[PDB]
Amino acid sequence: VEQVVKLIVGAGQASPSPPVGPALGSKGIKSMDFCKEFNARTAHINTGTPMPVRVTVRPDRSFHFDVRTPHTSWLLLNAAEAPIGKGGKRKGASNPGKEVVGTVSLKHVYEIAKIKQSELRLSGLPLEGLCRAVIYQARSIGINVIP
Amino acid sequence: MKVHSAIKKRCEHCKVVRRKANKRQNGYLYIICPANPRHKQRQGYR
Amino acid sequence: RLPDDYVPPTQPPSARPVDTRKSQLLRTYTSMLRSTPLMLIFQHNNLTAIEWAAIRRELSLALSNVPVPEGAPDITSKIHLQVVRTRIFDVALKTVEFFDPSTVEPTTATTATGTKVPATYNHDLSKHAWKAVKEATKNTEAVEKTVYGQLAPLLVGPVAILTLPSVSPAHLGAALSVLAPSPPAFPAPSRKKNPGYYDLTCQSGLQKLLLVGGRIEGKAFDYDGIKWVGGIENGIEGLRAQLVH
Amino acid sequence: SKLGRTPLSIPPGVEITIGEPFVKRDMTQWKQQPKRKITVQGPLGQLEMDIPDFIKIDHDAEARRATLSVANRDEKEQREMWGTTWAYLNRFIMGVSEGHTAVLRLVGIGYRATIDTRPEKEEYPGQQFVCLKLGFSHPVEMGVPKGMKASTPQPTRILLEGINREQVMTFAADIRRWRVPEPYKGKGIFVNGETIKLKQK
Amino acid sequence: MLTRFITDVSTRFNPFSAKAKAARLFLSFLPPNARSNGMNITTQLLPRNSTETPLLYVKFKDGKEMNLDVENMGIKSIVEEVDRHSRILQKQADLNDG
Amino acid sequence: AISSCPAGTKLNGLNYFKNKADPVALPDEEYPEWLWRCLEVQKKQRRLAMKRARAQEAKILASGDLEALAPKIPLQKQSVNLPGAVNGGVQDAVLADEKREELRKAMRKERKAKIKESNYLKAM
RNA sequence: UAAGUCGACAAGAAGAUGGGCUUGGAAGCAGCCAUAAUUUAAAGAUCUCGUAACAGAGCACUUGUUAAAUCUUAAAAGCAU
Ligand SMILES: [Mg+2]
Ligand SMILES: [Zn+2]
Repeated sequence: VEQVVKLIVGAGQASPSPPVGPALGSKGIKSMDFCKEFNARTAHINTGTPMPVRVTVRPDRSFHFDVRTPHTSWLLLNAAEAPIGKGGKRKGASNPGKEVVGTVSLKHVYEIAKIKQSELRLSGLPLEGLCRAVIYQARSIGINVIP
Repeated sequence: MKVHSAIKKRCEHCKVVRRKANKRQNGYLYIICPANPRHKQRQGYR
Repeated sequence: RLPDDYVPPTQPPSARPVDTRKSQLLRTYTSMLRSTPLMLIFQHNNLTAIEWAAIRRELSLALSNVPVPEGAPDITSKIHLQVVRTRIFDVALKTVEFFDPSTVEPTTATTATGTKVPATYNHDLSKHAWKAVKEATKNTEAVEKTVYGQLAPLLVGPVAILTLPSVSPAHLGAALSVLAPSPPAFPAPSRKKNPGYYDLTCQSGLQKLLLVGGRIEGKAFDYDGIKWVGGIENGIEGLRAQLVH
Repeated sequence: SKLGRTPLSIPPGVEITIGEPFVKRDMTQWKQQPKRKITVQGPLGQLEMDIPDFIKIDHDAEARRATLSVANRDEKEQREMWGTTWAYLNRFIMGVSEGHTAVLRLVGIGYRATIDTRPEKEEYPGQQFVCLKLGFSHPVEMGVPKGMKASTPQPTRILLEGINREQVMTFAADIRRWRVPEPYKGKGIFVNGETIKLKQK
Repeated sequence: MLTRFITDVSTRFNPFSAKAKAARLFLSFLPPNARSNGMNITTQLLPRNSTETPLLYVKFKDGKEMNLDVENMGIKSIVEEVDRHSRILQKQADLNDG
Repeated sequence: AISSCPAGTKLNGLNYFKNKADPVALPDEEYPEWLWRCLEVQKKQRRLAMKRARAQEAKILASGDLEALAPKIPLQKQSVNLPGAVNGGVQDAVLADEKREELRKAMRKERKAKIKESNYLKAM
């Protein structure tokens, strides 16, 4: 079978490291080949930005990965001006039912949906329903919406 | 095998059967399970 | 208090349970055969979720490049490649053809107050409709002559139906070239302009789809016939040419 | 039964001969039920069986089919034998023409198997004896019943063949009874792709 | 149905022909990854005006090629023959494996 | 003037590209119309209710006829033919095609309660 | 329940999204908080396994094939084991 791995890495931080090394170094594929290859794919993103990746490993250890847009949760928190938690990363609400970390306007959501539509696999869905799916997550992270 | 008076199915693969019933005895109700052999049960003594 | 004889106004006596999705879904196709003049029949062969989204993605992208100069409503989203239930959908054609609401007689109906009110049961899920299709389907050779009999052999196995709100040949060319391209009549999109078409997932999904047939204004149409329809630029222009003569 | 209604497609070469009702006198019983002797001859051999009389066979020699039916579906005795008599005839037809086969896989270090002849224990002239070395201090040898052909393409692979499935699958069960598959190393005798879920350690 | 032993399938039938119903069902039984595994498949759709006899082509990994009529035998009968030859190959592999 | 962010509000942290600037809030009118409608899905003290709530509802209710207290069967259990008519026109086609999607959400909601209920009866 | 019940078999069982928190690690599946949406033939921020954590195999659920013309499922009661 052709296994698939999920890993979150920085923009230009591609090298043997917990997020990278043990994620695929144990399977057998060439790790360093992926690091020097990920830099070419990500050469216009701010240093340190999270970058989800879906690497596919075909039989005979021939790996190929398709870069994916940043996580929506990271965009909402980064767009809601939430307080940076431990480790230098913004955190959501521990109890979304009660706590509130930030408030994002509807216009801000419209821009968050366009950046996410750049993906081909997600470019077919209408933008009318795509803005409601991100508003559906704000309730799970403790972010209210103001018109 | 656990001999009980109230045999019950413990999963989806358990089956109720009446074996050892012949012209000389009435037999017992069994709970046979190919998945887990710990689900084997019987109802009655010899 | 509501009496026993009282029946809800929006729930007349049905031929079978209405809560189930069987009869609830039958009501959907019944109105689809009347609301959609142009309908294409396809056959999906174990298409995966990611493949389905990729197939419907090219449609939304392709159907968005069609012009609307005549000012008609924005018919660019109501076109969906919906998978139907072949079994229940087979009866849909029977009802629309072998049942006529005019052949029903009104009967007294008791409201919540108990007053007798005349009411007519014409819903497709009625016991009268169920009795009409059956007695009509009893004859075999006579049914083959109708439009339904001409489409019964196509409603075998999994079948997907494409619904177009109106008969717009312009939209057909954008859909017939993405689902069942047949060059040079309907060439597929180029690679330098629509790279999403030639993808790992999309390319593996289009090969599983096959245009088995199409239905237009309640008339059977063959595969080669759909090319003649889509081949026409627009319907209004076709009528103007006949006026020059 | 939904299996008894299914006609039995008689392939070319097979010949079914339905006898007539008979009763074998049994001094121990006061009334024996009539039966019908059904002979199923073909290329590989000939099998026989005696079915109850309440089962009726509509042997269609034209289209080469034979449908079974009972005299009363409300009786539990007739419903049961309706499907059972159908399953046996199916194995006979597809056994006298194509034949039944069984494969035994011997797992375990030191397990072997060879087909030889033991005239000192021959139950009939020319009986084959499957020699099995399954770790026992003594040699295990079993004679194939009259009508079965046993062979071993490999030391750890036996291949039984016969027209009677009940006789083939019953002999394979006698061989497997010497080493039943264990859940710790998979050692044993697996019949027709049998498998066992091993343990963790 | 066992499709692992099938190399390629070439079916030619007409949609509006009631005799081709069994051919359409056969195309659906194939798994999704049949194309990725390397199995080649070609489908030819005939016009509705003139209907030609439906043709069903099957080929196994051992060079065997099967051709059956879609009219006489129903879908339940075509699945039968494909399983018989595909089953002996499964047992043949075990005998010569290990 | 219905939005809280005026024209020019800088959207903080939405440009992950290095050679680019954060998005700028565009005019309110230029924004599409659906954004202003996608917010439709957002949903002793007890003694005060019985004294007021229990009395007011009974007044507006006017329990003298059986038409206000009717069952009001949900859409997911009705049998009346949807607004579908042959050769009705594009105006009727889209309208008929909108109810077929409306009943879709009705059945979709029924499965959540059932799927959530079956899971509850297995994890007691 | 021929609008194919029941059973079996074939495929599917998605996406926003590793929900947020916690944790060395928590990705449906240790635990806490939330669980209006979206798109679909259908798909619980998740019912049983599995992983150090991912992956993976099943279920709810969805389509198709086979196939019943007194033959589905459950309850209560009577007599038995
Ligand atoms: Mg979580
Ligand atoms: Zn069990």
